[PDB]
Amino acid sequence: TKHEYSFGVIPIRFFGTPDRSTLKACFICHTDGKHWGFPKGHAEEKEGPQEAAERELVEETGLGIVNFFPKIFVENYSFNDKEEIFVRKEVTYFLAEVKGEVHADPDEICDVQWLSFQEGLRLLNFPEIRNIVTEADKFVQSYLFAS
Repeated sequence: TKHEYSFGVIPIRFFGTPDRSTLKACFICHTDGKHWGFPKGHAEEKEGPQEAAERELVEETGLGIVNFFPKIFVENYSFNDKEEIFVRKEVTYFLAEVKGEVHADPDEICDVQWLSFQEGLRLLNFPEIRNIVTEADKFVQSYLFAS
């Protein structure tokens, strides 16, 4: 009955050295009810999904895009809001190597945690995104690592 659409970026960087490095994503904790997610939001009218994703990233974190990977991830949810209205919601995540350091607003954001996807799977509770994180880890493993 009510449809919502959101667009976000999974922000990653590689940390370490040519000898040892780890691919980590920027996990954000939202004071909005205390749960982990990635920078995401609605598209402003006329704005492409990718532009919306880059804009939200920037607004929430001050990071900049270095490059996007050729891949998106999608999750769908259904729930009820204030007026017991039925909301089918679809969220589209891009994946991007990112530069700069984080500048979060303490009002919106409770914590910022750089973890590998496996670190995140092992250590964090994030039902909104577990599937997304699982898929992303599978993707970067075949896309970026030997074979």
